[PDB]
Amino acid sequence: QPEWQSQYAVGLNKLDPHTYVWPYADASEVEKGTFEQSPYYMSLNGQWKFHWVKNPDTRPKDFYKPSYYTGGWADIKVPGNWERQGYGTAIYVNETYEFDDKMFNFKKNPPLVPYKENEVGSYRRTFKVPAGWEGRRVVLCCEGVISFYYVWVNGEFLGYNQGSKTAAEWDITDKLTDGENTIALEVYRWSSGAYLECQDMWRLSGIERDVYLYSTPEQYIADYKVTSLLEKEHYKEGIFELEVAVGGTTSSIAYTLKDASDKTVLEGSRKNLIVFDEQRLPDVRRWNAEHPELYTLLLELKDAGGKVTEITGTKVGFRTSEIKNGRFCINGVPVLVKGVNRHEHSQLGRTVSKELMEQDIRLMKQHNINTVRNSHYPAHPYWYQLCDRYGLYVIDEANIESHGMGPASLAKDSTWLPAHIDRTRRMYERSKNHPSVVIWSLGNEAGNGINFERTYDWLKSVEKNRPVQYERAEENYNTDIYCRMYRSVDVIRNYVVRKDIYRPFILCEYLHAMGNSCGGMKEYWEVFENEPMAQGGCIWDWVDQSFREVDKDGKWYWTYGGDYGPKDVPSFGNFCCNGLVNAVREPHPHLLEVKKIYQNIKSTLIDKKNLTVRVKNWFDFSDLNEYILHWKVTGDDGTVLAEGNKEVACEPHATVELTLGAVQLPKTIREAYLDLGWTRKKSTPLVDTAWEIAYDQFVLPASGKVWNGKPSEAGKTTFEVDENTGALKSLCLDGEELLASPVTISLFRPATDNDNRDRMGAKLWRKAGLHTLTQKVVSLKESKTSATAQVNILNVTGKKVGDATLEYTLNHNGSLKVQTTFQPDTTWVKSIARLGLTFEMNDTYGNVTYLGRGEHETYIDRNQSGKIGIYTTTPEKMFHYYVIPQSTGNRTDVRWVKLADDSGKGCWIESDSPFQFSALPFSDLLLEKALHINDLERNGRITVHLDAKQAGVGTATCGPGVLPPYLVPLGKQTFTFTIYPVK
Amino acid sequence: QPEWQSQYAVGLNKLDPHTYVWPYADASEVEKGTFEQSPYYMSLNGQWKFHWVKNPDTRPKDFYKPSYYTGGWADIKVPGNWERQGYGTAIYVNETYEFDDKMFNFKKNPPLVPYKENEVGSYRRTFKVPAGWEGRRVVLCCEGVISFYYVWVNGEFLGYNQGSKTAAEWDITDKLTDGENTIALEVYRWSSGAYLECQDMWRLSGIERDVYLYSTPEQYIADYKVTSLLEKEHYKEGIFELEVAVGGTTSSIAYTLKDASDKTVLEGSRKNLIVFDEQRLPDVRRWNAEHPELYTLLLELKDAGGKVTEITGTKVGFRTSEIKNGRFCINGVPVLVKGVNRHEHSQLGRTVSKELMEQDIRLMKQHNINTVRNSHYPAHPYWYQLCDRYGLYVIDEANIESHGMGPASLAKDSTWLPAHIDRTRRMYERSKNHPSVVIWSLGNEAGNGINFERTYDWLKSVEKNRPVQYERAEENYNTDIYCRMYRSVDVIRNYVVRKDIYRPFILCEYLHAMGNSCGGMKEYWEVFENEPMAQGGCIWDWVDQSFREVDKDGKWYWTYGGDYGPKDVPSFGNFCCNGLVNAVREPHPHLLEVKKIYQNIKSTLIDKKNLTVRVKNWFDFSDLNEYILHWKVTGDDGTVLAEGNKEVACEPHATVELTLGAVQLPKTIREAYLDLGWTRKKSTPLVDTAWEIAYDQFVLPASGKVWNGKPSEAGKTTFEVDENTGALKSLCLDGEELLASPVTISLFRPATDNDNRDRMGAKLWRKAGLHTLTQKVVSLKESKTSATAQVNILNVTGKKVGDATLEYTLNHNGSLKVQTTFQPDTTWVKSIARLGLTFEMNDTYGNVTYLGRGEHETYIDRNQSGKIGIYTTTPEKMFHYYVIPQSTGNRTDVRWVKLADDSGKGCWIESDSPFQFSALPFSDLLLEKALHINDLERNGRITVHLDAKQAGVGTATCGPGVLPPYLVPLGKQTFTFTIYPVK
Ligand SMILES: [K+]
Ligand SMILES: [K+]
Repeated sequence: QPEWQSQYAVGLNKLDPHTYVWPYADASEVEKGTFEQSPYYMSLNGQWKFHWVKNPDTRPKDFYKPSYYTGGWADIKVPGNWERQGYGTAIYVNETYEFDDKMFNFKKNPPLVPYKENEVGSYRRTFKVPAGWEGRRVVLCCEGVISFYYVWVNGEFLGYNQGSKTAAEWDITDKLTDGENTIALEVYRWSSGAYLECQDMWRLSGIERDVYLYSTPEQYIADYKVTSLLEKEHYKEGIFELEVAVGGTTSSIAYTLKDASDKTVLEGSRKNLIVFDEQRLPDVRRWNAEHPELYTLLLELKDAGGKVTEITGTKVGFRTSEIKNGRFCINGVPVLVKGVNRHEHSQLGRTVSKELMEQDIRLMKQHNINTVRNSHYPAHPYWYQLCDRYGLYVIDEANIESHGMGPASLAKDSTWLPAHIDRTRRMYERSKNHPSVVIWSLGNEAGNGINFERTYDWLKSVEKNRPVQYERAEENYNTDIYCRMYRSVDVIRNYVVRKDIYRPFILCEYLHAMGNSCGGMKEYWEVFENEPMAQGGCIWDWVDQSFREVDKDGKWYWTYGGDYGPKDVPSFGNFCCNGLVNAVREPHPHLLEVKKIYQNIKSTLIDKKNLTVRVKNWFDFSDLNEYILHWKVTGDDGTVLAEGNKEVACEPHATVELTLGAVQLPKTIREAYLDLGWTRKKSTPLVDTAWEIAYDQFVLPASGKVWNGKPSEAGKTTFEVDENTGALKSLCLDGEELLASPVTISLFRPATDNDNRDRMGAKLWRKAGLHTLTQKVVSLKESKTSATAQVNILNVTGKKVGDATLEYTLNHNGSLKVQTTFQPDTTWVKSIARLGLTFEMNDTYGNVTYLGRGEHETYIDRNQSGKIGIYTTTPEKMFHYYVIPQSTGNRTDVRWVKLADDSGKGCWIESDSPFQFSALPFSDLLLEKALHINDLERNGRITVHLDAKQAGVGTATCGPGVLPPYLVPLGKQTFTFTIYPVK
Repeated sequence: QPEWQSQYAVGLNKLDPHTYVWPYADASEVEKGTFEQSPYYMSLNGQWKFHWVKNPDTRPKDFYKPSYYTGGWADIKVPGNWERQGYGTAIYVNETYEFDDKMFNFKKNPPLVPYKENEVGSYRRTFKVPAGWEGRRVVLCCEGVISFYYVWVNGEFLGYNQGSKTAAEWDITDKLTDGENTIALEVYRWSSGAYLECQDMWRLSGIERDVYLYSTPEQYIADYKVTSLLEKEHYKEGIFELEVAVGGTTSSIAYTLKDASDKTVLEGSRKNLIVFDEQRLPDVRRWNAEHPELYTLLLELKDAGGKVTEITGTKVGFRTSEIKNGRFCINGVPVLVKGVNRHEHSQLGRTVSKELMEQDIRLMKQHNINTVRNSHYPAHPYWYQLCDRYGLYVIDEANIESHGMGPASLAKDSTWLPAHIDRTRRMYERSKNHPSVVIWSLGNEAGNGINFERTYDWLKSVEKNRPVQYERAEENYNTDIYCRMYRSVDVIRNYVVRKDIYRPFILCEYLHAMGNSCGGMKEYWEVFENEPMAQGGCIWDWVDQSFREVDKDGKWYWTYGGDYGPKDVPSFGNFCCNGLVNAVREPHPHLLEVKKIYQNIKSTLIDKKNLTVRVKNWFDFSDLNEYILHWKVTGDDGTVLAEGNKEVACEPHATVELTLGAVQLPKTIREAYLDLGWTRKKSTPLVDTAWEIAYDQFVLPASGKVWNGKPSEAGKTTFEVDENTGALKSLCLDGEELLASPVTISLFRPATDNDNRDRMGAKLWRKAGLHTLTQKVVSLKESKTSATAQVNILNVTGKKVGDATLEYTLNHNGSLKVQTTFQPDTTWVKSIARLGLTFEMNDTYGNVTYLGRGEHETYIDRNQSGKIGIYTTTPEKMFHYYVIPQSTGNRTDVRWVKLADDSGKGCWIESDSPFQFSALPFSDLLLEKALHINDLERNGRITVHLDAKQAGVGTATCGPGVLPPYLVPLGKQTFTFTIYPVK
């Protein structure tokens, strides 16, 4: 019955969507984009009277009349979802509608949403019109509100809106009065629009973005279209065109384009839809992600007497974006799209501050991302100004996702066209003059059909200079870019070798970054970096969508689906957390991998004797003469043998060779590493000149027989093997025990999020009972200084998981060799997570030192990043707080590892080749069992894992699982570890 | 054992307490006091790593070493008590120590606080030294932290501090390094200092005020003493003296005193404790609360080459403060101290923003308060800058209150002298140059003894130009002002008529403003305004100390003692809420009374025929020629008969007569009101020219027989009396019922907070069972159009509370007269709350209109404020949300009241003299029962009360209960109401 139950009720009395035309005070203000400090702007953000009900019948219907008294109401902060200020229920669900549930007495039935279970938040505040605004036109702007609202000013109805992610505006000039004014919005949690707002995110309510007033003369700048292109022959001369829509009602409109040095470079004047003259800048400064060169465009209306009545403006970037000869190109250069999807998220909900937005782009740039896709809705206006300013390509996207709904698709019901086209026009209008926006996207998981054909058609008709994509379009005409998402390496290869294609393969979403993830990233990039027509894609995604809480003991933790509300509250668990960073922008390990693979200066060692390196310049518009190579050779002892700085010139996409020189490795050193690091000669305000923007390490075998790390005999070793399990049950040094538990064979790791979906993952492990192993002795032979045990490896059901031979040999050294031979019964063991030994030490042994890949967590299918070296750390520092606790803390390519107390007591452990290890504060049982961070408890011991083999992590939570070279072999295998007690 | 278990461990390595000597960039910065934007200042506020334990043994001891890893810790906002960010437990107790309780396994035992139950919050963050600070001296400043902390920088111990309300500072210059610095504070909830921090407030923890760094040259301004007095002969020539302490190590120190027009008026130069020359300003601009005239003092160190190396400064106010001929005088004029006590409080705890502080002083000034007492601790530095700027006298007070502890007093244990004198020096040093500070106070509920004798002695030795008071001193020498608090009108009169006294009586705390309160305020002021030597006092207090929460249905409410923690958590209930405003600075009714009695222009009607008024000018330094009188005569119909503006000259403290002129009242009008209102000719930035700063109304009897409000016969009335109760059980108008319940006699009101302590209050009422009354018919006589019932009034125990005669008479009018005669059995009924009728109407009758004192809640002993007039309102608007729900909504001096639906249906009710009424959304049972606002539920009806008599509210929660003229008489009484149905 009411408006928010209709898919047509998308607005009433709003202004036509347009570009932001904030009136500024001063051309100098226009260059800074500093419009909020304008005398013609007034925020309505702040504290507002607020009221909440479940059931629109029980609401205070008359709260919008100035006479209705709201003094006994609470305040609520605006902007900010009300779920994060103590009201109602935050719900996370995924491919479903949270309201399509029994808790709400409703089955989904578009365009209808629940009625009696629907929620109303009534907002009201008062305000004074600034004195200086006398006789001016005043516009009310609400930057975004979810889901549907009525709005009143002074008790006069303005109208209503659906569409939560772009501004709605009303001209409220004739509704204002003297003295105290009031403003009211009545906000519904659900309307028909929610069916198009079924994004993979928190389902939240209320006023999400700024609410404000701005004021213009009776005659104003209503809109304007900026064209700043390059000629398509050499891409060197700028093309400048400008149209200005003047609204209302002798006078002139004039523009001035100025360069970074405030010098005027183009300028026009006319005495309503004014079309200025086409103009040309030769040898113009061009815009792109690496050199975001900008101009400032000032637009002024003038009195019949030549006085300035209004000034507005925007940054201008001369640049082109196109699909050329089937490849996506910026300024005539086909580029690799190294990007990420970004959702808007903070502890306040959908509401993101300027500092958090700046944090976002600062970290992105620091980790070699060059493009961002706006996860299924346009973003806060300020995000685009950041991208123009610091250089990111934006793939902007209409707020349209009806995942919850083939033949019943909302893409094919023409009665939803008005909603679709409204959402699309609004996305286009507000951002059309940003150079940072390179691609328009039509929506997300909303199906294909006539609605997206009209959307595509319309968009193409007004936009000639940006590609338009749509992922659900697949190969149909209505998409300019083949977006297909989460495809496997093979599927990309099936595509690019076809001869009847004309569109680049660019992954809209790929490499699902959920929990301990982003395995197989190297393999994707071997393809992109070699296929002229798979140009990369956008990682899913940037930031975990989580909320930090604190339990009754002061233990903090991350929340996700099911965590707020009653017991059977709709919920898709932790699947909203998929980020390269945690919710407060602290990076996850896998993000360091992304910085490594996304780097723009890649190198190989081409000649070991001269140390000659081939350097490939993956930049699109930067010469390597902007950077400085630092190189150095270092021995396993941590002694720099040769170091230098170097300066190479090399053009984008070109390669270049560089000889470093032979370097004499001593005979006492066992191996050496050649490290290459690159930094910039000039800072940006985001990256200083000490920040390592690309690196590479290469292993140099040397002649030493022993690790300069090997300790010397440190007293008298004893040990004991268990009659029953065959496990090493004791190891002393002059009587002092070193083990807090026996050494046994482990085959299992507490599931990562991926492990839980992986075809070869924890589903198999837990079902074979690998997380519950015991050893039984079949035969045990002992001498004074050695032992050989043949054991059965059983799960808790008693089933034999495999056969093993455990060989303990005390060396004349005092070191103990442990050589293990294991073979799983591959008749019913289809997978193992790892192959190695595990044991506990008392938690005083927290000084961990190792020679291995570091300083951060790496896995065999995620370890291009990091550098082999000597590193100091602790089990507390190694444990990474993934939203659900899972395996963490792995080190790869390990030569040796030490665990010691501060007193110096401990052991130094080596193998016969590079191994993997971890050492964590929490046991495996506990870590597997914990569902939230605060569930973790310490038991006085650390758990050490020594692995000959452990699986990669892959990305199975969505898309490819661990690739085959990274699975753990099931053949008979033998691996050995040698423990050297120390003092 | 550890430092915080000792009362001597008050600091280590701190700088000597001093005045704030922030280095500014610019003399222009110095005038604005804008030091936070200085290049030599850097905030450390923001997000910090945080960790919390119960039990100092279980804490992360090494968190202060740069090597200790805190990446898996949460963040916490600084500043702000941690209890308000999800940690530990907020506790409110009063004259007790929260730790002296069984929950904490501890009995109070100074100087020891609990050990295993004590709480540790470890805070750490990193920071970069600004580049420009190379070679500069750097100071760390923590403006306040509760209770005891250790602090480290870069792993170097700085020292520790006790004393939560003034800054601690360390010179950290040699502890800084290149790159990332770290800072650590380890904060304890309790130390020995807590025994002196037993204020009536929330017991809270952590970093409460700003933490920051400032930077000076090796040679700096360490301190300085400003003297700006007036000659004690005419108080017209300014006396200026300045001492500057220069620390560290050719150079000159120079000052310039400048007036509001940046013109230099005094200035010196010298080539370390520099004493400048005594100087004199004739006809200087003088400082006081009404005209806070200021000068700006700039102090500059200069190079041997005359270059500026450091600039600092402060505002200067030429003014004197003294006890002259036994009276407190500002600038030779004895003033009335109209003030309030202020605690620091927001939703963050003890932490108060600039906007909230400005809100505080803005409302205070708007309600004619001229002085503020700092409730038992010095305040945030910025508070003093507000008082200098806008004009408030400050009574500043050392952070010393050991209420929890006669002969065992901490005032008499000399081992606590170091704590006492430390707390006192610190209060003195930081504020000595503020003109707004007029009185120093020694502490609060801490007893008298040798410690306060040394404190008093010391203070007197360094301070010659401000009185020093101490409330627990009583009449002993160590107090310059007789502060005795909460004394009755009589006790003040016993004092001021003594001839052996030499000290003014100034109430340190009086008129406890808890719940529905501030009764008897007129009577206090009749005394102050007539006793040259009782000069007023400070209301307790300014702001409720409450926290707003939201329950599971979106119902907000205020919290108080017992509301956080387990069940038997220490608690003194709602006694922390005693304010003239609620916690978010919305005023309580009683605050409008304070504006009325504190007003500075008081008037009486001296001649009714000419309308001649006597005007008394209670200002101390303002002529009435700064104001504008608006006057007007108005008839009970709401028709202005005469109005005008007037301009009078009258000197402070002098009186003046003013004839308004005779005015002809029509013969149709029954009474007229003469309203006088005053406004200022010139705005301050706090009070515009439309704000009514003082008013007065006078009643003018006229000849009309009827209220121009009386309706005309509106159809056919019927009614019904109950066979059993004698109650009016029905009243219809053409068949339509008007009552939702019977009309019965009420004697009780849901207890106010005062009612619950009052000698004549709810203790008596509830014990006589007055809240549970029934009527039983003794005899009932009926005719067609009238009824007479003799009833017994019984409590629920069946005991006869009194006898009543109920007389119902239907008038030829259709109006029903109800005449009630009641007499309580004064053998065991010692008190009644009111005498009147009560009944319910369905809640559609929400349109209330009345001719009475309004627009706000008044009681017979709190009704000097407001104006009789015609007012529109609703039961929802009438209900005031006192922290615990209690009686509210009373109107006094009522001629008639109407209750109608929007359709216009209802009744118009009059009496035979002024009565009282209320009409509320919640029943009395429910209102009495509710302990928190969200407990209140609506039942579909409003409760109307028509009172012939109701008690005052008094101030018994602390101090005098309802005064005798305001008690409800227990004699036989007869009162009548006439109900006129309307359509
Ligand atoms: K887990
Ligand atoms: K109550």
